[PDB]
Amino acid sequence: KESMKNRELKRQLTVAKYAKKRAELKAIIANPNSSAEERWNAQVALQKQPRDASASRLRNRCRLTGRPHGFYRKFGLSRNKLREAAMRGDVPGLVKAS
Amino acid sequence: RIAGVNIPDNKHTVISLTYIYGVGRTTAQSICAATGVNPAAKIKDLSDEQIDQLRNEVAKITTEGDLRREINMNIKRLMDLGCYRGLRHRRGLPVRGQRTKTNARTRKGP
Amino acid sequence: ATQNYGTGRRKTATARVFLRPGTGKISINNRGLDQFFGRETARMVVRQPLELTETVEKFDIFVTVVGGGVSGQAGAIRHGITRALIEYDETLRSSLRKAGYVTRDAREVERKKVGLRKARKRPQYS
Amino acid sequence: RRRVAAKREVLADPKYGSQILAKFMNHVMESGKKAVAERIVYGALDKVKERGKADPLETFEKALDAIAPLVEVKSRRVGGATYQVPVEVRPSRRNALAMRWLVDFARKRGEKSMALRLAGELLDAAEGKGAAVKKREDVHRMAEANKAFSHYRF
Amino acid sequence: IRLKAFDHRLIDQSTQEIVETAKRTGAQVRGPIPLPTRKERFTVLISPHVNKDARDQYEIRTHKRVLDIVQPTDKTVDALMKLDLAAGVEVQISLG
Amino acid sequence: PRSLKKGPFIDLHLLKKVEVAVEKNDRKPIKTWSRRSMILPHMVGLTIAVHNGRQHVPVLVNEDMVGHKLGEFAATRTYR
RNA sequence: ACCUCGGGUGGGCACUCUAAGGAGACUGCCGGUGACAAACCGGAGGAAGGUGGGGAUGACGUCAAGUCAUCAUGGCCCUUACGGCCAGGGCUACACACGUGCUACAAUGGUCGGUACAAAGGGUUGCCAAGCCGCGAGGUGGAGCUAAUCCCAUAAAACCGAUCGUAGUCCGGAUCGCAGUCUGCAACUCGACUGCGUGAAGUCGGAAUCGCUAGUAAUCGUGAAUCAGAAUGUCACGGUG
Repeated sequence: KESMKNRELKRQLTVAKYAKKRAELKAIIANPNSSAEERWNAQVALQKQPRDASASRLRNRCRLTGRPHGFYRKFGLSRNKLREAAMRGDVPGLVKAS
Repeated sequence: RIAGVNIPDNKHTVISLTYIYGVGRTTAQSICAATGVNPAAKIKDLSDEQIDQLRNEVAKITTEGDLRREINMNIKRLMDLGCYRGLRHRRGLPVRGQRTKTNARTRKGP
Repeated sequence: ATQNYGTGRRKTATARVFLRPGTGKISINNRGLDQFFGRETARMVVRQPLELTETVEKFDIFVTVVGGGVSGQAGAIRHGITRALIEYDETLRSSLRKAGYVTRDAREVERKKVGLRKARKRPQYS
Repeated sequence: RRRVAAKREVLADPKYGSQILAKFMNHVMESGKKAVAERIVYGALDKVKERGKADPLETFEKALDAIAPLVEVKSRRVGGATYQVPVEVRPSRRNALAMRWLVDFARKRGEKSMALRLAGELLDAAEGKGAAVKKREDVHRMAEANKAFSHYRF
Repeated sequence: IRLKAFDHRLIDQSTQEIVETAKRTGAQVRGPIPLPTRKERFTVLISPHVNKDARDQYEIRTHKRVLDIVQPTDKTVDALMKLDLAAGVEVQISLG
Repeated sequence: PRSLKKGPFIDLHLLKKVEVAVEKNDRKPIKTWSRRSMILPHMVGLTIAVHNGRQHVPVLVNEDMVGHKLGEFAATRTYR
C-alpha cells in the first residue's frame, strides 16, 4: 500500500528521536554493581515511553518498492527489483559467474 | 528392600544403581564418588558393609513409591486451578507447546 | 648440488619433497614416517615409486606437506617424489610412465547445483 | 545405448601381498569405512590361521570355488510368455557372485564378535556345508528344469 | 600503498600509471603484490509469483593491489592522485 | 524465562489501579486488557476482568496462583 | 647466522602460495579400415586424446498454464468507509488422510581416556580474546581489529587404550516434572538452549515406488544469506570413498 509505507516511516523517526535515554536506562540495569533501587525506578522510565522506540518494532522494508519479504542489506532493494536494475548495468561490480 | 527395590547382579555399580528410580546416570556417578565404591567391580564382589552408605544416599534424594505420589500433586495442582497448562493436561493434549494438527501421537495412541 | 626439489598435488594437498643422497632418512614435518601416518596401508604406498626404481636405501628424504586430507597427503607425496626422481634423467621415465605414477589425478570434487541436493542426487517425487 | 564403459582398476594390498583380497575388501566396506573393514577382513583372516595351519589365502582360494556357480537363469520374456533361459556365466562375472553371496550370509550368521561370523563362512566352503554352498547348488538345480528352454524361444 | 576497485581492467592498469610516474622521479618503488580477492555470491529468486527451482546467482568481486616504495622523497604522486584515480579506484596510502 | 537478575514484572497503570484500589477495598472487578503481567502477594484475593480477545472474563484470585501470569486463566480458542 | 629454539630474529626471493599475462590439444602424428571421403578402430608421445571434467547459454512455438497480492495499466465498484488510527486475539486450534525430511531400530556398534589432518566465508553501529567466576548454558573482563595481521574458530569421521557381550539393552530418545541462563517494553496462548529426573513406540518395516554411471552414490562435519531473538529447510565448501 501507500498508507502502509507512511505509517512505517514515522516509526523510523521515533526510534531515532529518543535513542539515547534508552541506552542509559539499559546501562543502569546491565550492571551487576548497580543497586536495585536504582534499577526499579529505571524500569519506570522504560514502560512510560511510547513503545515504538525499540529496534524490534522497526521493519526494514524495500526502499523503492515497499515489499517486506525478500530484502537484502548489502543493497536497499527487493528480491525482484534488484534483478531488473542489475541487468541494466546500474549496480557496479555485479556480474554473473560460476 | 535390597536398596528400595531389587538390584541386578553381574553388573557394574553405576549401571546397577540406575534401577533405583530417582537416580539417573550422572547422579549415580556422584554416589560412587562420595562413598568411594569402585564402579569397575561388580556388585557381587562388593562387601556387605558399605551398602548402608549407599543406602544413606537413597534416604537423601527421593523414593519412587513416593516420587510418583508427589509428582501427581504437581499435576493435580495444575488441573484443579484450571490454568491453561492443566487445562489441556486434563484432556490429553500436548503441554509444552508442540504442534497439534498432526503428528502428536504419543499422547493420543494409535 | 645434489638437492632435488619435488612437488605434487592430489585432492587439494601440496607436498614439498626434497631429495638428496643419504641413508634411509625418511622424515616428514619433523616426524617419522610410521608415526605420522597412523595405522594405514598408505605407509607403504609412499614407498611404492621408491622401491620400484630400486633406490630405497640410497637417499635422504625430507617432506613438508600442507592442506588436504589424511590419505590425500599420502597421494601428494607419491606424485611428489616421482617428479623429484625424474630430475636425474629419463632412464626411469619409461619405468614410471608405464607404471602410471607420473600423471596427476585430476578428479576433484563437484559443486552443488540448484534443484538438486547433492552434486547429482535430487529429491523424490511421485 | 552406444557402448562406452571402459575399465577402472583397484589392486592394492601391501600388508599381505594379495590382489583378490583387495577386491574382496571393497565388497565389505560400507559408506567408505575402509579402515574399519580392513581390520575385520584381517580379523577373520588370522582366525583361520589360528584354526588351520595352512596359509589362509588358500582357504579363501578354495572357498571361492565352491560358492562360485557355473550356469544360471535369465528371464528374457518373449513378449507374450514369461520364459527363463539357463545361460553360461561369463568367466569375469563368476568371481563377484561368490564374494557377494558370502558377505550377505555372514551378516545373518547371528553370532557375537563380527569377525567370527565371516570366519565360519570361509571354513565351511572348503567342505561344502555352508549356506552359500547350499544357495549355490540350489540355483544349479533350477537350470535343468529350465534346460528345455535353452535354445528354443530363448 | 593499497588499492581497491571492481575490475582488473582498471586497477591493474593504474599501477603502471603509478610505478612509471614515481620511479621516473628518482625514488625506488618495487613491483606490486597481489592479494586475495573478495568474492560474494548472491543467489536470488527469479519468478514474481512462486516457482522455486528457477534461480539465478551472481557474484561481486573486489580486486586488491599493494605497492611498495623504498625511499620516500617524492611528493610528486601526492599531487598526481587525481590523475591516478580515474573512475572507481580507491587508494589508501601506506608510504613505506 | 525472565531470569532472576530482572526479577519481577508488573504493568505501571495496573499497579496504580490496584495499590490505590486496595485502600478502597474489593467492591468492583478490575477490567484490564493487559495479560503480560504476573500476580503478586500484594494482590491475593482480587477480582480481575481479563480480556478474552472479544470480552472480559472474571478471575477469582487465590493464594496459590502467584507465579503464573494472567494468560493461563483467560481462554483463546473454543474447540467445542 | 641468530635464538629463549617460536620464521622467534636478522635475512633470503629458491620455494609454496597469491594473480596478472601467456604457451599446451589440433584426429596433430603411426598403422589398419572407408568410395580412401567424410569418418571409424587401434598406436606412440604427452600433465591432459579424441566435444579433458564442470558451469552459464535454452530456436519457431505450445498449454487463453501462473501472477491485477511485487510493480505497471484498460474497465468496473467503495469514497461518513470496501478508506485511516490503537489496543488485545488470530494465522502455531485438531478423531483424521496424503506429500516431502530427519533420527533410530544396534556389536562394520556404545561409552571413557588420550591424539591426527581441511576448504570456504563473515566481522569499526560489529567480532567481542587473555584472565576470571559458573555442574552447564554463561557472567564479568576488555584487548586486538577495519583486515592474507585481530577475532569468529575447537573441523568431525579415522587412529590408540579401556570397559560394554547382542539384553527392548551402558539400545533408542519421544513425552513429562522440577530448576536455570539469553535477547526483547514484554517468553500465558507462542521462542531457543542448559541442568536434574522419568523413560515410551521402535527388533530393518505390505501391495507398491523413486534417486544415481565416478571423486559419483553412501556417510562425517563447517560456513553464509534472512536475522533483537529463533533451521532437521535453502544455498555453499571440504573429509573418507
